[PDB]
Amino acid sequence: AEIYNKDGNKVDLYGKAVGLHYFSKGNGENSYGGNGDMTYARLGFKGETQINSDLTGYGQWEYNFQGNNSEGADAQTGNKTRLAFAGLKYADVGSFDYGRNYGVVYDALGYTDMLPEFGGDTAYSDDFFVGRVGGVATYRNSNFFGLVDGLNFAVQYLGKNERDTARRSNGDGVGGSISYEYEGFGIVGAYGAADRTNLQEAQPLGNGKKAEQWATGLKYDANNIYLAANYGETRNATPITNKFTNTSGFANKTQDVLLVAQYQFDFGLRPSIAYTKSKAKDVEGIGDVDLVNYFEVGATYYFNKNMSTYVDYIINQIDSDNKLGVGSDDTVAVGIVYQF
Amino acid sequence: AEIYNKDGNKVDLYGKAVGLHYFSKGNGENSYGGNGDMTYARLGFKGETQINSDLTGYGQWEYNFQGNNSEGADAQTGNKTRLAFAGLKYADVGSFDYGRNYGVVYDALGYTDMLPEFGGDTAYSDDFFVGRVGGVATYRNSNFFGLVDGLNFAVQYLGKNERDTARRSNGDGVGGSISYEYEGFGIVGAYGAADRTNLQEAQPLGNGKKAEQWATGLKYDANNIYLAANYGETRNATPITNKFTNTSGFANKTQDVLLVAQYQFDFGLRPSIAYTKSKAKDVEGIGDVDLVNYFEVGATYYFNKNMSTYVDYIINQIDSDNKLGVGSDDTVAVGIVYQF
Amino acid sequence: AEIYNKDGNKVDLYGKAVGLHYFSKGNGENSYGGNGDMTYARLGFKGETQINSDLTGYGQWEYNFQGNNSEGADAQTGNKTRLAFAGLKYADVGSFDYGRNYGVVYDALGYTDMLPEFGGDTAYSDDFFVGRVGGVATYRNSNFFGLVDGLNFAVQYLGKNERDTARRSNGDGVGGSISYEYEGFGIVGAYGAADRTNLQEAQPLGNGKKAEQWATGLKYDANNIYLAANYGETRNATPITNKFTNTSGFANKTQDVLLVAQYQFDFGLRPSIAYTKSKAKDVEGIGDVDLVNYFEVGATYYFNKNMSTYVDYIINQIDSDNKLGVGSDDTVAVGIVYQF
Amino acid sequence: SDPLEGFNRTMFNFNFNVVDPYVLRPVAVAWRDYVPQPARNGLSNFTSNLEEPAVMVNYFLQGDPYKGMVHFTRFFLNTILGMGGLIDVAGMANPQLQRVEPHRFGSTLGHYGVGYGPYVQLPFYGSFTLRDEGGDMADGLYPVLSWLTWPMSIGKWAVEGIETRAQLLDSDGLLRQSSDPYILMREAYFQRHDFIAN
Amino acid sequence: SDPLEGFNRTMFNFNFNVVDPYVLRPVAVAWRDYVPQPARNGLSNFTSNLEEPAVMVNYFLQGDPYKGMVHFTRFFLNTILGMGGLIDVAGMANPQLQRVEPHRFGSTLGHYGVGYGPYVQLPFYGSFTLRDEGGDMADGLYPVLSWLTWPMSIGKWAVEGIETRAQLLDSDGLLRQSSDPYILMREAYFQRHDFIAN
Amino acid sequence: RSDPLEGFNRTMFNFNFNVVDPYVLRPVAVAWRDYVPQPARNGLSNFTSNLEEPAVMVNYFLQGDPYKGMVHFTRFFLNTILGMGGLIDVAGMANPQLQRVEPHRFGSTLGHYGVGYGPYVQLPFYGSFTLRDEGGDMADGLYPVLSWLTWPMSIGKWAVEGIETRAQLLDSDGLLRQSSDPYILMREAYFQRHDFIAN
Ligand SMILES: N[C@H]1[C@H](OC[C@H]2O[C@H](OP(=O)(O)O)[C@H](N)[C@H](O)[C@@H]2O)O[C@H](CO[C@]2(C(=O)O)C[C@@H](O[C@]3(C(=O)O)C[C@@H](O)[C@@H](O)[C@@H]([C@H](O)CO)O3)[C@@H](O)[C@@H]([C@H](O)CO)O2)[C@@H](OP(=O)(O)O)[C@@H]1O
Ligand SMILES: CCCCCCCCOCCOCCOCCOCCO
Ligand SMILES: CCCCCCCCOCCOCCOCCOCCO
Ligand SMILES: [Ca+2]
Ligand SMILES: [Ca+2]
Ligand SMILES: [Ca+2]
Repeated sequence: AEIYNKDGNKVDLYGKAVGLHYFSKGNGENSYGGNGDMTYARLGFKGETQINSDLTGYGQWEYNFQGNNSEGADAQTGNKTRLAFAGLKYADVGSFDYGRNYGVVYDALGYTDMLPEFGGDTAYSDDFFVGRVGGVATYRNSNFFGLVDGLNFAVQYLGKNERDTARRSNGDGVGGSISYEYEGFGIVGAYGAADRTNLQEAQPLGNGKKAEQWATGLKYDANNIYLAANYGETRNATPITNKFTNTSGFANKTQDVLLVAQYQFDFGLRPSIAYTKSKAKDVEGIGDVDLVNYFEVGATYYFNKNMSTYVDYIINQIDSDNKLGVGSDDTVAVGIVYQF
Repeated sequence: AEIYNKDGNKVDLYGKAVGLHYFSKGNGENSYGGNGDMTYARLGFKGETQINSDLTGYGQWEYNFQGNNSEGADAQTGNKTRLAFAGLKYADVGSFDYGRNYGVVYDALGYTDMLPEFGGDTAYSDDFFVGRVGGVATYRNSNFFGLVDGLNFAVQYLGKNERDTARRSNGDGVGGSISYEYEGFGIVGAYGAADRTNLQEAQPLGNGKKAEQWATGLKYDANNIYLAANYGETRNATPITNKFTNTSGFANKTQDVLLVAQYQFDFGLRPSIAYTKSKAKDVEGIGDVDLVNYFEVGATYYFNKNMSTYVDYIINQIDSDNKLGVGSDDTVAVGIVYQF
Repeated sequence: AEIYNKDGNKVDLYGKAVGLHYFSKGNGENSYGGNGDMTYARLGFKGETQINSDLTGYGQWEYNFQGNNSEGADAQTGNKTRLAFAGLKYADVGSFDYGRNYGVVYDALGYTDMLPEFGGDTAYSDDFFVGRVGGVATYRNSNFFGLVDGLNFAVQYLGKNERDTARRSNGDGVGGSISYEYEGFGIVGAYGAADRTNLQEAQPLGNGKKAEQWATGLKYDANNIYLAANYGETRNATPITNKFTNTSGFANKTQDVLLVAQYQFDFGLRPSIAYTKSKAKDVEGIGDVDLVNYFEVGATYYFNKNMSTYVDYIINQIDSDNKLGVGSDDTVAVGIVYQF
Repeated sequence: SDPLEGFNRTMFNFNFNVVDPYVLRPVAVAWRDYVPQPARNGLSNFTSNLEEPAVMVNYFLQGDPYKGMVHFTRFFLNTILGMGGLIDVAGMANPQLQRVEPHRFGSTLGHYGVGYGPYVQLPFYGSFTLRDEGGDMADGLYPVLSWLTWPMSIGKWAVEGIETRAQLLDSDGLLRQSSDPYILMREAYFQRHDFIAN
Repeated sequence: SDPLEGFNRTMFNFNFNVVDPYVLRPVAVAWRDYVPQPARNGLSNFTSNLEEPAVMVNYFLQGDPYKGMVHFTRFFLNTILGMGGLIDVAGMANPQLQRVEPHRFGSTLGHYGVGYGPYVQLPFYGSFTLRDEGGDMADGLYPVLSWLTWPMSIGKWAVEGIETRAQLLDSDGLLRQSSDPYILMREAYFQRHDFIAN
Repeated sequence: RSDPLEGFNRTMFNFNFNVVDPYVLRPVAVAWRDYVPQPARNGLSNFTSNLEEPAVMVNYFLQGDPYKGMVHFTRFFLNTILGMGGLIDVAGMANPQLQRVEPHRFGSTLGHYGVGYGPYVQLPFYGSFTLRDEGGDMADGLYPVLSWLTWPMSIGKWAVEGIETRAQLLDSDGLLRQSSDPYILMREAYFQRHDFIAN
């Protein structure tokens, strides 16, 4: 919602309130996604200042308030800042923004992150270059300096965050992406690599000097149809956890598949189906092991640009004895979403 | 403050900055409300989208930032999300909203919740049906499908929130309310009942499978007068705490009275006086015992619709030797309130 | 950004997104300011209601979201409410506001608090009268009841905040400031004194019943030039910490100097140079010891009133063997800032 | 060709003349008299919802996924948002989603050309053919309609029937003023059940 | 009728003269001279605040709770917001809240019709009646006025007096230019004190 | 003025003008403007001009115009940090008073306090050279930025800066062949630019 536009500065202040609720066998401990209330709300701004003919300056901040907590001891459980960065867009020669922002290998994984509530399984937050991440300087450039329309590249440096948990820490890394979009089709490729911190080196699971993730993607977005594929491999980056030994760490290798197909009906309903399989290879003391594996059928019904409601049902394929303990039961979500 | 209204979607963003300060004898450990600075601020949005002739969509999010904290280790003390829900209003056949929202029995207790700073003592937050609460589907219907003007009913389902503390937990429950308002008078009645979680069972105080609370109310709101009465009984729901044995849990029965009388002068001052008595029955190891007992004489002064200032004086009747350890001293508050 | 002005009430909703990054030797434990990502964002409202010709009511709330945190366990580190107050401004008989607000001795310390990223080292948050602090009633009166232009005084009462850490606590205090500004020059004097809480007494460093801070300042702000000097002494107030013994507390005495000289070029660049030396006196087991000592040269470049970018270089003079363990290495920061 | 006309007429005389005037019609008055309007269409809202998944199944079985996905939305919005079927939200939403006649497995059978065999006419039930009445009962072999008990089903059947009968409290003259009420009756079943079979 | 009138004249000559020209009038010069306006009406702001609860008490005692609740607001807003009574926020707020003359227990006696008995005139005090001066002292039996110490009360009596003496420093002619200066003084005490009990 | 090595400089100018220009520089300066894209070309000329900016700032200070010096500091600041390590000229897209100009290095400061060039010389492959500027400029390789480049790095900077000016001038060729004395025109253009820089 653009709530300010005066003297060459427009301020979009947006947010949502999502009444969410999950359903899984038992108390949902062994399930794919959980059980119970999942209500949340978000609140953010995008700012945008016209400096002059060439320069545009922008800054974005986006936060997640949770609504399934009590007003007591656990009140802030799961509150977080999802994005906060500033940057500069120059005339024809691209854009440069440093802050908390999306990793570059998300440029590929975004292809298959279209599901109503689930999906996007391999785009782990705070995991180097896939999904969001802190301290990233990103240069992006669309239509190749004005010379080749549809062709975009982005290249990004990952500033080291050495935190208290190995899960949420990273060394220095560099990475980039390229995409071509031509008449409804989209090809995309992303690759980044980065040093692992000393604390990540010392984890029972995952071993190696450098982490690297890459992903590629096909898509077809045209004619009320959406098809998308993503394939990607990681070395020493996809976080894992053996719930049997209560160790954690990183997968030594993962081979990831993501497929999406959805159609948008003229009356409002956008049914979707998905398949995901993230296979981990050479996990310490385990070997090969599936981290993710499912078919998803779901639907969002759009009342308009401000109100919507969905059902997302996961058919979980993860086994009863997935050695890392990855949960195997099915999960289904129901949401009503007001967004502004 | 309505800060957006374009294309059949309005966005109300509101807040307040309340300078609060309590005064109690000593450090206020044995007082009604405590001693010292109690300053806080709130921020929320109310959303509302006209889908078409019949459907309206709404969403609300409201948060509480505290201002009596330091910027240090305790910075989040008491910062919490009060409300976060979305929903749909159907032409005449009512309204349906799921999220963190008020329980159904607040429909009755609101009658007596008008005081400048205190009061509303039996509407505990995260306490089943009487205050705000997670995973609540609420169906409300006003003026009975267009047939009976002044007659509103509500019925609400409470999905289990199995939290870490029994203070903030509940099993699955259902409840409803009815009110008739006819020319300034108002009657109301509400009742809810809900399974108790295993952890609430294992508490030293309170014993039983199901919790239930109900309350009723008379009011007269007309010609600058406000009169309001509430009576209510709870079984195994009012959370209590034995300050002597340092056990806690729930009162096995409570019988609760609240009376309000306030008059609004044309020059801005709205004095109020109230009476509150929550008596506990059949407490483990105690028996009958008072949880709440006071007279309040107080006043809110209204500068305009944006600024106000109040003093709320509690005359505490809880005894010096309350066997549950309830505090027995007086508390007086002074507030200055900017809201938009 | 004034996002509402209707019925004599204007509501400014403001914020910023600052992409920050510090550079210091090594892991930056011995630094002035640290090493790595420092991204953060702010969000606030300032309120204002015209009651009539004389009375106007106001309210302000400001929060700091950090963006250098993870989305996991440490998500709220350093998130805080910086301000929350309400008040009344009377025609010519001054202004009175209660809440979390700046201490009165900041009326002097602000003079030299002009650097792009650093400086203002003596304006500790939650430290009695020199910076933000909870429960302060502040009365200010500009141009001496309309009679003496340029002459402002303010007088403030500090309600005791007895918090869990001695670092963040204070007893009851009173304090005031006076400033004269006449054609670009500005002289100022501020002084506060306050009871110390019992826990501040039981700390290894610092001993005494009453804490006090005073500071004065000369400044020259005119013709694109800024000069500012501050001198100030504190008794029992400046928090200190011996990194060797892992004891902490309060300095017994301090003598504080701050110098700033900055110039604004017409083409956009605002260089600055500064000098700061906060020397501690009468430290337990140590004696005299430097808390702060640097030359700073830095510069902000302004794209317009909404976008800016700065670099701040601290030339640290603290010794390799500062007896209290104050880190000695240099730090430099670089920021890009979008604000609305 | 109506092979059992002699039995079916003996039974239509049974239904048209003893069980309608002495049972149904008074019930439909006290229904329309003492039952409020929101109640009545709220019940027809609620019972048609329970057929909606079976309609969605068979529109797919016949080869029209658009109708099926239209009927999925009907069940989805009505059950989840609009109060378990009591409220028709998938209708206040889009005009393309407004309620229609049920397409069950009887329609699917004929849509591939099967045939009714003989027509029959049962006391208290009325019109029945093997293909539709009965062939429709296959949709009680998979969710929603499988969740109803035998008393739930006879009440759903009876609540729906009393409602259709109460709407026609004045179209009676259109049936008393025809020379052959039976052949107008028999011809109205094959009227609807063949449009349903497209 | 003034029974002790002969004593009152001998003390009025004392108060109007010898104690006015040689003491009072010099002090009232240095008051308007060296004291600024923000100080004076800010001091009058602060001294009037302390009677507000006693005015509130007696307005209730007289039977118009509207008047009393206005003075509760006066005290409320002034002490809390307007700087301990120094700033009149309950006055800049609503027109209906402006400061007025005090109604103390002397008025409550008169509103129930109590003769003053005799009028008297004391050295240094000035005008006094058993009913009002004295009946006014009754409000020191309950908060605010009961909180004052003997040093506190005599200063309040003295500074408020200096202000009243300094404001009238030039209307002296209406009393110098009257054939009878005393009896308008005696009757001006009964002028002010009789309208207050209405 | 007076050109003492004129016989040598002419012999080497015939070298540069008539064999190393037509047989080496000029073909490469063609393939430059042929196969290198414009964002690449002015992006590299953005990037090499960037590294002289701190030494220009040093030297504008040494000459006594801190205003110019701080203008060139900003050039370096905005371009290096924001505009992608110098590749993008944001301190120019920002203010007009910040646009790129000729470099003033330590050759300029020397002349600004008035020291002769000594003799003019013309080296093969270098072209115009004087002790004061070509060479006297090398003192700015004694302190930040330019002090950071290696022998392969710096001669490449000289080479890309050179190929660009030659490729920008690929059609002004007639203006130098069609003069009775190309040498005295090239030599007087060396004293032209290097005298404007010392103003
Ligand atoms: N402003 C000077 C400051 O004074 C103030 C208070 O004095 C009055 O308190 P009283 O004791 O009469 O009840 C009064 N209430 C008034 O409101 C002021 O608040 O004092 C210091 C130094 O005072 C000393 C002295 O002669 O050196 C030292 C005091 O002790 C120290 C201590 O450790 O013993 C050291 C300080 O670091 C500090 O911790 C103080 C605490 O405030 C203790 O309360 O204690 C103490 O012995 C006092 C005696 O009370 C004197 O009666 O004397 C002075 O500093 P300077 O650098 O030496 O000039 C301030 O200028
Ligand atoms: C958006 C509206 C959604 C509101 C629905 C909340 C309903 C909460 O009830 C949960 C129903 O499931 C209860 C299951 O009972 C225990 C079963 O545990 C074993 C599972 O097989
Ligand atoms: C024709 C009139 C103006 C003259 C043009 C000046 C052009 C200067 O700006 C162009 C800069 O753009 C170069 C882009 O180079 C790529 C940078 O990003 C590479 C990623 O590492
Ligand atoms: Ca490995
Ligand atoms: Ca029980
Ligand atoms: Ca001390």
